[PDB]
Amino acid sequence: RRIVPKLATFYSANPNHEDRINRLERLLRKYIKLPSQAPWISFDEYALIGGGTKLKPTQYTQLLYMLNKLHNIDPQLTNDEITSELSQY
Amino acid sequence: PPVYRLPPLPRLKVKKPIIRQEANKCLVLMSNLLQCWSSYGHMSPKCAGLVTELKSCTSESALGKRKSNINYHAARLYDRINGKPHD
Amino acid sequence: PYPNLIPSANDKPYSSQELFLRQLNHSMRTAKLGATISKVYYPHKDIFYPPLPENITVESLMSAGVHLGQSTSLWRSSTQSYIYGEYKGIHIIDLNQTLSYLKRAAKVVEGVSESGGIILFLGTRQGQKRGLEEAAKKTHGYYVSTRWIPGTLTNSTEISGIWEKQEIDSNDNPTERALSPNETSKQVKPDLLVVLNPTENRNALLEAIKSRVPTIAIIDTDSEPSLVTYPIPGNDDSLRSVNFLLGVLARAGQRGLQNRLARNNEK
Amino acid sequence: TLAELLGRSRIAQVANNHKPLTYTGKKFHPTHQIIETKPSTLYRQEWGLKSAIPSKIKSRYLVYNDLDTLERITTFEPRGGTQWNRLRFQEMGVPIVSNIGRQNPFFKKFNTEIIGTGGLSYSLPGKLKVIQRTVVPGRILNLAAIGGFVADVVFFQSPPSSFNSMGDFIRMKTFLFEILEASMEKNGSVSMHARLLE
Amino acid sequence: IHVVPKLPNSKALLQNGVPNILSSSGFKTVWFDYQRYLCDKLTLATAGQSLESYYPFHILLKTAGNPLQSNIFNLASSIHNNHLFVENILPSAVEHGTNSNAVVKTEPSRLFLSKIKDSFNGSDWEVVKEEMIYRAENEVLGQGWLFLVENNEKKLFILTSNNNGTPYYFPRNQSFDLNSAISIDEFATLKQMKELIGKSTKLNGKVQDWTMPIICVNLWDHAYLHDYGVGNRSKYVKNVLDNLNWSVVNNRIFSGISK
Amino acid sequence: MKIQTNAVNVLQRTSAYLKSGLLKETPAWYNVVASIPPSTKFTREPRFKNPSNGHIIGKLVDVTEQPHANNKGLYKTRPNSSDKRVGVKRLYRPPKLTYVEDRLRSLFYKQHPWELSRPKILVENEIGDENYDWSHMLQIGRPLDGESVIQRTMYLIKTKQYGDMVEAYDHARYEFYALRMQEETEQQVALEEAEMFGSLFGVSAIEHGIQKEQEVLDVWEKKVVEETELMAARTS
Amino acid sequence: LPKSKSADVAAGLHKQTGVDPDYITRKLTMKPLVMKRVSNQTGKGKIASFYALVVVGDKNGMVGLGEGKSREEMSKAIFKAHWDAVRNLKEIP
Amino acid sequence: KIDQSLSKKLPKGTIYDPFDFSMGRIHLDRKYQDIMKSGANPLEFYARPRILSRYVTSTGRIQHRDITGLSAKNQRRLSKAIRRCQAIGLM
Repeated sequence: RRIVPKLATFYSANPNHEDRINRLERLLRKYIKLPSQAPWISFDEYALIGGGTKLKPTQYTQLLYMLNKLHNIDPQLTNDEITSELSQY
Repeated sequence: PPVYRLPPLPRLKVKKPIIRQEANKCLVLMSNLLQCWSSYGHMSPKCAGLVTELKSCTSESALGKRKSNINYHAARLYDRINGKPHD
Repeated sequence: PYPNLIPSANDKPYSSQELFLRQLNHSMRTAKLGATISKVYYPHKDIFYPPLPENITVESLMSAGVHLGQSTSLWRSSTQSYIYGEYKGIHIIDLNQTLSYLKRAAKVVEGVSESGGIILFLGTRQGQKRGLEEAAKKTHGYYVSTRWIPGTLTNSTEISGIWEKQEIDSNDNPTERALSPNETSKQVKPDLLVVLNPTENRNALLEAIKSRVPTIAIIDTDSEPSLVTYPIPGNDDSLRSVNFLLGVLARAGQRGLQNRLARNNEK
Repeated sequence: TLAELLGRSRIAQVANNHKPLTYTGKKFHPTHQIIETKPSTLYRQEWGLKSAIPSKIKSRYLVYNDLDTLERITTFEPRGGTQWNRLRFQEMGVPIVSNIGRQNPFFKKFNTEIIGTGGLSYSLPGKLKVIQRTVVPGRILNLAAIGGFVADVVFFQSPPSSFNSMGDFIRMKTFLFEILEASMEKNGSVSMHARLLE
Repeated sequence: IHVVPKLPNSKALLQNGVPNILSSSGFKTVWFDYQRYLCDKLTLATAGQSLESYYPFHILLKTAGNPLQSNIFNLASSIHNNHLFVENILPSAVEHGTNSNAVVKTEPSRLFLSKIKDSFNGSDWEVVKEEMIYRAENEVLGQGWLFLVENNEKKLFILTSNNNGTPYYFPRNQSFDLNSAISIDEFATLKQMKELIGKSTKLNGKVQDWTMPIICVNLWDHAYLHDYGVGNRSKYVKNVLDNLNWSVVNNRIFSGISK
Repeated sequence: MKIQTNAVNVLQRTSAYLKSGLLKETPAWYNVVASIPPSTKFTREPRFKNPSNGHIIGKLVDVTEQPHANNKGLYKTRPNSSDKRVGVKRLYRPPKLTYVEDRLRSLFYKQHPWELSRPKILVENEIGDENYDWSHMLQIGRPLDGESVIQRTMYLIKTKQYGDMVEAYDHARYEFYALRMQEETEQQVALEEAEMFGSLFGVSAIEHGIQKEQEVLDVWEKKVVEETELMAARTS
Repeated sequence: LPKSKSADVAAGLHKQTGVDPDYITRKLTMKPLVMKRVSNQTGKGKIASFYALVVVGDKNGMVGLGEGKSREEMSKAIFKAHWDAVRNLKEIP
Repeated sequence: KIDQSLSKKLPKGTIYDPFDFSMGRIHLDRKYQDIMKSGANPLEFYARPRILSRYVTSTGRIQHRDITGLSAKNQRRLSKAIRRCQAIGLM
């Protein structure tokens, strides 16, 4: 066996946050064609799961942007996978 | 013809980048009084049609009124614009 | 795959929530079989279906822009050996050499990947966030898209001990076993740090040299062909180029990864 | 050969030109060749130049003079758009006398002078689209810019009220003009005549 | 460059062909020459032009405005229409079982039965077959195609496709024969269209009409003049309309759900 | 920087640690950079011939290799200044890739500036599969451009169908015009015909030419609303 | 649940650089060379410090000169210096 | 009726653009706004006080090579011709 980092972003500055963003980005690409037509976790709340002390405002704003756009997908066309990913936040 | 490369500098910021804001609008108003008081005497029979303006300029605030973002533009586009040799 | 669907009904005019699914069926199925554009490069390519190390050619590089160099005004003289001549104030690279350099480079990745190698492709110019991510996707390698936290390698047990480490097997199967505090608290050195924009990531290059870690980069007509183990003459600027070169290295890595995950099957 | 490859390179297919990217001088003929990019490359931020074009650019058409320069950037103006003017000449459908076309329709060792239509026209002069042309709307300068080409406005009688109606927005107002005709002075300049329908 | 798409088991077509419809011949002056001629003509038009990276069907739609590009567009549509045409006239025999397919062709599919019923007000599809011939004979003065067309109004109607009209973009279906003077009532449709599209694209949006075509029958000279003949223009339509592989038509109707 | 040592010398460095005890387990990569040793020479290798103009870089005209008094009616015998100015840097100096075709390119574009205005597919697609028979100024894949005219004049000067470069180019220049002339008619035909065959058009070249222009007028009109007026107060 | 100076010096680098602990604690000798007391004129009072060059090497074929510095204790800087040297070991031909 | 500083008047000869018809453009232009300069021994005009009268701040003053912008040699010979003309009665 081998001891190895879990996240592919491990070596980056804030790896956990980057990983979290990547899943949302993947979802957006997948459902990029789906037509578009609030209570998101706080910065501090996000930090505890995300980067912690290494979480920056810009990163949080980006995360919010990613979530909001995904949420905006017309409720009728939305998927189960998307909703599961958004459930966290 | 045109050509004037510079020598490397700590940074190419700008001094007080002058954005320009009109002179205390009041300062112009008070000035015109003394630009129509020198002649015609104090409270000129004409300045009635002037002090009318310097009134509220004071009132609540005797001084009716008691930026730029080029330094970062410079800080970010100098290590690129400066034609430094390689390294 | 449409749980939220209410097939309009009978007289209801085509529901505009599913009308689109008709266009989706109109695509994957009928699509445009009548006339199909061929012999045409797409930015979609390279990053996904790349040339195997042996399939490369000078023309493929010239097309991908792995030749156009920096200006005949910013040339670190340290490459009169990799330059092929000047054109339009640009120093065209001797791609003939680039090929030899890319050939060898790819070889290192495959061999490294065939040895549980920990590759960590690094690039910071805008656009590589995907090409790189996808590059490590294939070789089960690791990647960094933003700026390289100075200290990642040397000052590791400080910059990178918060992140967790997973015990992987020879088929890269998470062992799903506990890693002791001290065990998970040490150094996870990379065994082949690929750099895609050497011009401005030395902090990593210099660190790896002092980290006894082999490096592989994409030198230009300005980058110094010396701070790296395997220099690969190329064009650092354009991303089609980098994505071509990275792609070749990526697939070289994949083949090894494949060959390695195959020995395990024998037993 | 390395050179053979470059000798056919699209980069070299485009000739060099250091003409200013502002050219305050009166303009008649284009100065540089616009570089067209498939929307794909635009998202890939690829333009085939020495350095990638900044995402700030959202056009698919740009003009470049220096693949790259000392300032470590490529000198390009994303405002390359002649594609519109010339096409509008086709939208205007009017041919150029081109002096006399002895033998060859454009006639003329090197045809540097009197180059010809200048790629502004490759159609038989006479055709029936002329049917009184197609009264193309133009922006009266006082002269009227029709399809990006100024044409002197002419009328049966001078209509001051028409100019008064647009006031100082004479150029802002666009009036259909039965183009009388156009011509390419040897300096590659098109001179045309308009028909103010007022 | 583009590549004329290989026909299912063209092996037979090379000397054999589509039963009844045509032996070899035909496609020799169509798929294996006409199609290429304009496929190349487009590939030659696409040269140096983004319009190419994308399938010409995408271009066909793309080349909607800027009518100055119509030259390429008309040809483009013809390219698209023809393959749809070949698909309708595709023998597309089923494989496996080794023995030659027994052509148990599913005729008017179940869904198709109701589709036409509503489309032509409780009328039989086969009834439409000759009605179609009636329409085509009285809706063409030269070149064109025939086209069953499903609409957002699920009326699976049929459109008077001409020369190389856009079976999708209503504003460019090429139905009115501007050459043959039309009754003021068609002009009313013209007036509407002038207004209808005038405001649709007015917000950067060519009428988003999901007018999806269904059954294509080329009416170009190559279609009939090439072999069947002149007065046989209708007669050629006859055998074609007599039998159409439904597998494709079955999959030319948004009949089910997906994601 | 300066040709560094601790970059291409990692195996040498690790080997030592591996033989002593500073390391216990070899860095996996160890073997790879052994199998594929790192090019260490960083020599400014010299050049001998220009890859393009076929010129030679490395010769001197010994005087004996000459006997005709120069145009300047004069038999030169003693070697001249430049002819003794050690030109070693020239060998290392990368030579200019001069191409007469490039001159023809500029020449054609100067004579036909609208060709530059014409969109060109500078983006090069797999240049490998591009063998093109250029006896005709048209090719499948490659679009029409002044570049085609240039690659065309080559046959007429290589195959020698015509004579000198000037005459050759012109022969194809008229060849180009024709293709362009026919295209112009084709362009109009699409519309005219389509125009006279059930065709509606949302916006034409004249329409973008007016809408965008009128849009601009929105800004200018509002702008002068401040400038002209502000001056009245600025001067009254 | 949780030369000796050298034992730590090594452990830290083991957890960090990857050098093997045993080699550092049993097959090296740190012999200080210069142990001075430099100082800085901070405004908050002349501050002193302890520069130290402690050469550690295996008397077989590997030497490394490491420097160091503290403001608390000279031995503290020596520990740091053992570190900078075990870190900078180099084979002497 | 309108002020000058707000209305480009491209001649018909040119190619007007949608932007070209804008104020931005006007500002832009402003920002980017000679037989001696041709190559005639400027000194030969040691007399002709007419020709030399040109490159002169109209105050018996020659101009720094920021305005004149004539070739170093051309400007220095022009300056010498002006100085020589001072000696040659006229100017």
